[PDB]
Amino acid sequence: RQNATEIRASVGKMIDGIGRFYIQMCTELKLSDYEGRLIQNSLTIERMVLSAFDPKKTGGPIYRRVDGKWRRELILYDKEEIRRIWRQANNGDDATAGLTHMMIWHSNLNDATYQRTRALVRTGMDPRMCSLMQGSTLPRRSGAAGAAVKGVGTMVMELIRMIKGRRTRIAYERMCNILKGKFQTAAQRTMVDQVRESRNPGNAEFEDLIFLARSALILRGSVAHKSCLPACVYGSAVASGYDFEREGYSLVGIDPFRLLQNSQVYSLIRPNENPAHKSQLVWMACHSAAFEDLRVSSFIRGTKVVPRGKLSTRGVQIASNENMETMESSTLELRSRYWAIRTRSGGNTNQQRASSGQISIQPTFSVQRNLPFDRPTIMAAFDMRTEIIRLMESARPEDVSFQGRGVFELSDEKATSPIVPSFGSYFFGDNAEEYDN
Amino acid sequence: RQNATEIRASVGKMIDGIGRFYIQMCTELKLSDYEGRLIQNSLTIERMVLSAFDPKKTGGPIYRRVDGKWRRELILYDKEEIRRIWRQANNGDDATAGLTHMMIWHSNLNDATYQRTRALVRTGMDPRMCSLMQGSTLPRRSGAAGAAVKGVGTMVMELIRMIKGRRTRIAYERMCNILKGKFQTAAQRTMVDQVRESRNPGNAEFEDLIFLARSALILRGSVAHKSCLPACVYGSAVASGYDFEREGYSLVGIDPFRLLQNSQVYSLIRPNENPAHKSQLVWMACHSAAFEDLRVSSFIRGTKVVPRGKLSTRGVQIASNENMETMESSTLELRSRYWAIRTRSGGNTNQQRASSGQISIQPTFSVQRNLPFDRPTIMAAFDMRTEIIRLMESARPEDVSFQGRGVFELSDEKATSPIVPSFGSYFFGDNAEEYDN
Amino acid sequence: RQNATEIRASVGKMIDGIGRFYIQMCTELKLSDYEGRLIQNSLTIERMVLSAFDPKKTGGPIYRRVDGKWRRELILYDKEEIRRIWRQANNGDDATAGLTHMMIWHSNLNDATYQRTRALVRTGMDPRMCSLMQGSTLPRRSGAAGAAVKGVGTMVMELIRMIKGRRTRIAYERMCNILKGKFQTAAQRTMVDQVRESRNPGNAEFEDLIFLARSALILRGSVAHKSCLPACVYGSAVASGYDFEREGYSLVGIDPFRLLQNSQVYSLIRPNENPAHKSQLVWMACHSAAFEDLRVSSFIRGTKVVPRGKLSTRGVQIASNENMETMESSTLELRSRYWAIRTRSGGNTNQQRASSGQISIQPTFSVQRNLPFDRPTIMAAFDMRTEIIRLMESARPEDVSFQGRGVFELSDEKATSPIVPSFGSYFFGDNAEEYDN
Ligand SMILES: COc1ccccc1-c1noc(C)c1C(=O)N1CCN(c2cc(NC(=O)c3ccccn3)c([N+](=O)[O-])cc2Cl)CC1
Ligand SMILES: COc1ccccc1-c1noc(C)c1C(=O)N1CCN(c2cc(NC(=O)c3ccccn3)c([N+](=O)[O-])cc2Cl)CC1
Ligand SMILES: COc1ccccc1-c1noc(C)c1C(=O)N1CCN(c2cc(NC(=O)c3ccccn3)c([N+](=O)[O-])cc2Cl)CC1
Repeated sequence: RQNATEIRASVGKMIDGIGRFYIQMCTELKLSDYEGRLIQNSLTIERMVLSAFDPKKTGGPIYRRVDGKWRRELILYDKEEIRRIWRQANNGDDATAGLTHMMIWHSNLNDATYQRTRALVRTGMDPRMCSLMQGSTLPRRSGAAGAAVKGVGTMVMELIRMIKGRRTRIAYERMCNILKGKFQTAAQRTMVDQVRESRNPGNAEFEDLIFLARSALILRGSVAHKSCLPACVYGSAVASGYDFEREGYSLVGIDPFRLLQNSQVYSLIRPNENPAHKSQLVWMACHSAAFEDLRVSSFIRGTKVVPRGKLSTRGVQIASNENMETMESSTLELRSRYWAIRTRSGGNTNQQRASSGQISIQPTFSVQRNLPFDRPTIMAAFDMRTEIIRLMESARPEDVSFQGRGVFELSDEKATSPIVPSFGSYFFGDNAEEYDN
Repeated sequence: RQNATEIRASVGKMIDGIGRFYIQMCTELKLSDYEGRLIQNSLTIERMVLSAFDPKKTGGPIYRRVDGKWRRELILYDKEEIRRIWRQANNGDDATAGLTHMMIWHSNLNDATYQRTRALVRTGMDPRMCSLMQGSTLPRRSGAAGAAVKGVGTMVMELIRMIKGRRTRIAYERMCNILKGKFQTAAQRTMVDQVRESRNPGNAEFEDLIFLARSALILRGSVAHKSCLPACVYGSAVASGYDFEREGYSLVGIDPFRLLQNSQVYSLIRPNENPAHKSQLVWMACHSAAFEDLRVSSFIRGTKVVPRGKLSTRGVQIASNENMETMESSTLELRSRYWAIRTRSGGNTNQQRASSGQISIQPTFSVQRNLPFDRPTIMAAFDMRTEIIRLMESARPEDVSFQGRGVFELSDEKATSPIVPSFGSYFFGDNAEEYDN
Repeated sequence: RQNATEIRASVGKMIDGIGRFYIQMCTELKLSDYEGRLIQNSLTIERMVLSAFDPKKTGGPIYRRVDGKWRRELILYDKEEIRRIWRQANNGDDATAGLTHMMIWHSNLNDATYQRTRALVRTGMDPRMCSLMQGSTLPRRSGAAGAAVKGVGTMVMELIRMIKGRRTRIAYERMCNILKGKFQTAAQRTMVDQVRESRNPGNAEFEDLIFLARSALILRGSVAHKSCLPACVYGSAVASGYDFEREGYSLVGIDPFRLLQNSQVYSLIRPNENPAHKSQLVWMACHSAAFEDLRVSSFIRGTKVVPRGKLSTRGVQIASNENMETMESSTLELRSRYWAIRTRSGGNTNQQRASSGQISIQPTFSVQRNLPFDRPTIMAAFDMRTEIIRLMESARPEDVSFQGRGVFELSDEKATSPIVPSFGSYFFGDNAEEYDN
């Protein structure tokens, strides 16, 4: 209760700083309120402050509504001027947390937009491990929030890139310990110790990490999920009279759903693009939901969340070689029917629950039919690698996680009355090579 | 023909005795016809005669409609008086068969109502073996009818409880021989001999029995299924002018379906309970259908037979600490669209049928699509334990049993025109831990 | 372009010869145009010319409409007279290609009508390998077109029949080389060499061939598919003014679809038979589609192509002991909504594509549900026989073949605008023994 109030205070301070920074940048650039709430403008401004910290100038495309048409202009700012605007919006401090928050939003968007199969094959990883690749476009030396948000496969990928002096060993051991904390079984954690304790890591460590990544498809790791929104949402809220420091804020509770319910974000739309599909993409990004079950996402949103291959849309960002005369703008539908708490858990990994159910029928009636039985489960019952294999063999796609937990009405602020839903799952399952759904 | 007439005669005598006993008890208790046909009253009266044979008094709750409300009263009878009423309703004889018949009805209800996962984990058994647990609430020393009705897993459970002087060996060998007769493959039967022939049975016998139980999920055993109805149904039929001795009776033919079609049973309903769900529960119990494919049960009944976890109902029996002022009564819908012969068979166990079908496609047209193939079947082709494993590996959920046999119209008394149906299967498949359906 | 023109020329010559032959036979027999376009008459005439080449007389049932009824008459022709009529319709030449073309049509019909499970069990083959049995009713010494059209399992079957002097060795090695050319992986081809190089082939070669046949269910071979129509279709087109020599013709392009769109074929219908089901059977035969995915066939045809066990129809040919007074005739619906190029390819066999997708989810929200993952795929990653096993283990029913290729509008003659469809698959999957669909 008091610990939550304290967390909400610091998060609320962070969000307030991003908001004031964005308001300042909008006034500097003389953008209208609508233009300030165009997501492409928000991404440019976010990129500029990140570039300023992460000639000595930074910039990008800024889009204005001029004479009934959308116009693109490349603006340039001194990196030192941007740094001063950020620091002073955050009351003198560097506020690295706000920067990392915007990085995670960018990361969550990239996770929803692009598949990193090229990066995966380069590191010797299965391109089908995408659900483990949360935060893979984040830098290696990210923040505490960045490390928490990164998937098991992202950590594996970064660790193999290390394998392929004194500061290199500390970085290697730190990343092993980050990965270890994500694993929910002792057997997986022990294998990470065996990789961490390796003097001169090589092929044996590579193989162990690939093994661990594949185990995390079934024995999933604890990855944090944070709803991180474009800076324009925070800026527009601060400007309109919302005080994030007095109200507090949460990345995992109702707050971001309530905030999106009271916001209006815009997007540039290419010809032949569906705005609803652009909306779905950004909504998924907003709630870090790229690798979620599409059934869960659909039920929360209230409209079908379709696979990536069914979306009639390209990326949010507009390339510099694209024609602006064919560009239209529309509202992004970023609201939801319900809301749900964002989890750090990877679900159940305990295979010794002595779980109750039914995996066969016994015929009562003399009637022609096939006799259903759960083959893989029945047949499954017949050092650390072999234990992990056995734990994976015990697991079933049917096994239920998050028991008793449900979605909530937007009016249910205290999360008192959970709605447990009656349950195509893979967002990246629909491509020209695989029909995984 | 003559053997069937002889069986129908003895069964008809048994049913007549139960009927006359129940009529007598209803007059003793001064119950109205409606009250006599309340299933909770029937269960109490059934329990009293079973307790009298299986201070020196027996009793239970009897429910009466008094001043527009349902009232509960605890009655007590001398066990000797009940025994005299039972014996004399059965023309002087002990009639142990009628008692066992009522026990099987109770067992079939328990199988439909409760899952015995606690009893299973105590004996070292997988709680998912529930479909093998028919008759598990029956006493070890039941009747011939009780032994026939018991599932493979029930026999395994009882045998492990033995493992955990001269009369103990005979009981052990008898139960091994009961189990052996249920198995349809020689390899399974041989393993039971190896368990039976064991001097000082222990852990090796325990492991063999667990192995055999799991094999019975695929290579299913021959378990008898008997439609055993509450005593009020038999009593109401005898009273109304049906002579079971002259007509004969069958537990596995059309008779019980015809009887339920001409009967009206009632149940106490708690607030917020669906009467149709209470009806489904009792209908399943009546025809020993707890562990049947829900598709088969649905097609016969004519209405959807949903999983236990979807039923808005608790048990039939009302606890002594429940409030009677909130209790209502309603008719139990125990009729069916069709009827079907109850089987003793566990389906096909012969894996050497050289069965015809198709497990892959060959592309004819140059069109983008996935290429379907039956993976587990294709990959499967690459002493007694290993043979059983191999037989289990050969089996498929798609394989058809009871070829040429179908359901029947209620008017089709001779079962001349079988309706073969075009075929969620697990009744206990829908819980907070597993979504098996 | 020039190679295609050359192929179209020779194929067009072949089709023209069959057409002129059939016209001649119709005039000889004094059949009306409608009677000539009855498929049963076409099959008899086709059989007669094949028998004449493959006392010294040949014949069969010819059906005429006489006095409002269908009448059967057994006609007999001198085999030498038929041979002269065929040769002279083909401008003096033997034209063995036209004969083989009619044989393939007969083969494609047999593949759609009958399952050869008896022939399969006699050769030690799995009756479920039917999808590999294209061209199994064709003679061993068929043509070049006959060899190309034969399935992997057909070649295996013929090779085992050889196993069960100098000319026998050449025939054995030729058939091994035919089979080898069908395999798309080097590992499969190498095993065929090891069977071919065997002095005195026996049980070891038998086992290798059974292994190879089963591998072809997953690592499918390159089998040719040719749309071969009843001779009455070609005859009716030539008679109506279509010049196949000037227009050219193709067995794998749009031509046969265009030809069927401009044709009208009839069939004798038994009482209680659905004409639409008779139509489906002949349509499948016409396009060599017995072993295709029923989803692909359905989408092309524009109406549901149901499994064989759902078809209310027997074979096309009428037995000599059947009553003609109950026979009716109807139009065969042999048209299609779309068309598609017939392929020689067996789909993708390359398991090293580093294919992109998703085989698990990572939970974002704290909500009760099961957590989907692709079990067989995840678990799969944990000399020539073992490599083939490993390649089979890598394959998935979800993997996509023929990428970028689609169906076409009947008006799209050049195949410029492919329609890729959004994808019950087995035609022989619905029987009393197996529910494979
Ligand atoms: C209650 O009204 C106000 C409240 C505050 C300020 C102005 C108004 C206000 N003044 O005038 C009108 C009109 C107003 C109004 O109705 N709204 C709608 C809600 N809205 C808003 C709400 C939330 N959060 C929660 O409510 C919440 C509730 C429970 C837990 C966690 N969070 C967040 N957030 O969580 O980020 C962002 C926004 Cl923008 C603020 C404006
Ligand atoms: C044919 O009518 C009678 C028949 C007998 C007694 C009275 C009547 C009768 N007297 O007046 C009316 C009115 C009556 C009447 O129509 N019914 C409905 C059927 N019913 C009934 C039927 C059966 N069985 C079979 O019919 C059967 C048929 C074929 C095989 C196996 N079993 C069972 N049984 O099997 O347990 C219980 C009952 Cl209660 C008896 C009363
Ligand atoms: C364009 O019209 C004619 C054309 C020719 C002869 C007579 C007529 C004609 N004279 O009067 C009328 C009226 C006519 C008419 O409209 N049709 C319909 C089409 N039909 C027909 C078409 C084809 N093939 C293609 O068109 C094709 C197109 C592109 C690639 C491959 N093949 C085939 N074939 O491929 O086997 C069989 C037949 Cl029977 C011939 C008669």
